[PDB]
Amino acid sequence: GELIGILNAAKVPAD
Amino acid sequence: ESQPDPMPDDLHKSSEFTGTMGNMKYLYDDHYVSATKVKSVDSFFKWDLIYNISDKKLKNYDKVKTELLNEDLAKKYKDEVVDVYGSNYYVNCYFSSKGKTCMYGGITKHEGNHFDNGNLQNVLVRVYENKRNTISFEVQTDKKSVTAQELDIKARNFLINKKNLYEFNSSPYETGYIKFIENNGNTFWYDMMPAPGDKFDQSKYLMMYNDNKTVDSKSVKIEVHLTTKNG
Amino acid sequence: GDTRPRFLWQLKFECHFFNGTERVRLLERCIYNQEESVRFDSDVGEYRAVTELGRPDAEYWNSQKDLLEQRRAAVDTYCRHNYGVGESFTVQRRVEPKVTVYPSKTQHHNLLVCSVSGFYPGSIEVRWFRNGQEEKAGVVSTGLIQNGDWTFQTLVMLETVPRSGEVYTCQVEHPSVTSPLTVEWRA
Amino acid sequence: EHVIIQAEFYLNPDQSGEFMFDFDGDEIFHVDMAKKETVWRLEEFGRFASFEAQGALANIAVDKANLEIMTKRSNYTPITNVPPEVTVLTNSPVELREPNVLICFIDKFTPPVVNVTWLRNGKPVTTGVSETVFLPREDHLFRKFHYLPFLPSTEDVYDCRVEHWGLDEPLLKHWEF
Repeated sequence: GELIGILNAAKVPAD
Repeated sequence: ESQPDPMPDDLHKSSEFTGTMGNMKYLYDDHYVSATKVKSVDSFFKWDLIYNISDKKLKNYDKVKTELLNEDLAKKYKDEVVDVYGSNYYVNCYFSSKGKTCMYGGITKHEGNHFDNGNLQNVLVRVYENKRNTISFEVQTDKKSVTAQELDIKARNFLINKKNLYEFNSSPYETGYIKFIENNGNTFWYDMMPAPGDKFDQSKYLMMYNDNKTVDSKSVKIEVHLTTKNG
Repeated sequence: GDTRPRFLWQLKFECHFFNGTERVRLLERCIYNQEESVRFDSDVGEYRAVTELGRPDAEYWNSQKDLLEQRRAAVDTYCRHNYGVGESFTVQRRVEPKVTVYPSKTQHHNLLVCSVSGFYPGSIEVRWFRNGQEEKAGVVSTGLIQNGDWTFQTLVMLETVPRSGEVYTCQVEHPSVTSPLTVEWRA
Repeated sequence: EHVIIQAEFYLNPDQSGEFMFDFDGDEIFHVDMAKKETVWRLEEFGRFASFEAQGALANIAVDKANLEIMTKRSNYTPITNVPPEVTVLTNSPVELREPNVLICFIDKFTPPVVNVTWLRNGKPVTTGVSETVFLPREDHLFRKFHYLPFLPSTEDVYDCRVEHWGLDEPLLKHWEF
């Protein structure tokens, strides 16, 4: 069927 | 019991594969992860183990996650000193940790599984084209108990070079499976052709090495059965 | 035993739709254990820390123009897009409710039960009528129950002082049917 | 309104991860992280739509990495166990010998780790049972559903047995005809 789109997870700032 | 040999309807037909056979060739053409005396240093999910194995060749990675069939299996080798050998992939290879590449199974205990002298063990491989033995040869391993994966890989690398098992776009053969025969009569096989469709999913295909199946190098026998579309 | 402390992290992208895809709001939120720390409200246009724990992230994410641009356009490329894809089998999904009326095993007065089950969507309206006229007092509902399988159920009682000949009707209006469903109890 | 939610989480040290889509509180699907494929709540959905499972695996990796950073900067502030509210009901008005289903609602709890077991007269049931994955809540706690198909009778007595770190002891919800 039709494709459900994802939203990419955002990487938080590194330590 | 042992796994029932495949009937034509049981095997993947290259003629039904629209994608690029080169992506299958890629997995077995002088392509593999190898490490000796190492121990997992991390784990993404309960069933996988992460190792610090560097890409000796082109320095394309220094972290390798291998996924196993289940948790118990991963719990088993988590703290063991082991050897690794398998076919890695990068497309859709994910894991956090704390370059990267991924694979499945490929683990063997290192303690007392080698030969005292750098001595390798030969394993017979008989190739059948259209039900007839065309060529026969041997692959080598440094392990007493080795993963089917390792032998398979070595078998196909050979055939890619000597019989063009896989080419950039398509293959000379229509179907092909590699059958393993253990000294206790037990057998099992792997389909060598990609699933039907227009895109080869490397990760999904390699997942079959999931079980980390091992066999006795000295007594195991390999048979590669191929077929040409018309004969 | 296992007494190790746990550390949870949740990421949620909520697409809120009103009047179809007329107005759409995208709420992207991060939650550490049980505390929401950062969020992106499409109505706001940028990330905003919800607690000091999230400050670092809001600041770092808002410094990425490309992230903000894509996020701002997500109400269209993600929300409205996914609504158009799944609308046919979600917004429009419909299963008619099974309605039945019987006296409760409770009880002078006679407690009637209108069982409405196995329906979808969840919005439904059930009323009681004594001789054709709405009953305000005495009515008691269990509330809308979501079964977790794309089905709902509810029970709506009507305490009554039954008089031979009276007709207590349970009425149910629901998206699955044009005209209301009625089930009568004959006193 | 109408709400579509893309919810994901990662739990240390259980290393539990989940990735699902929600519509008005009902699950559209979730990704099997081992088989790396999409599992639709209702079979029919998979025919009307599709989804790139591998993409959830990319997010999950980020989620974990993020978890490790946050854990550390909160000074390893652990989650407070919040015990579940357990309820048991049938899918429809029960009638003797008329096939029905027992729903066990495990709601308002966290962390997303629980042991649920159905009991038929003090003994555990397996046949026909099914369960959902952890479902999101506005308050960020979780909900979950376990089901047991059954044939009503006057003799049988069931229990939805739930274990959770938030509970000092197994919670048994009773249900009989």
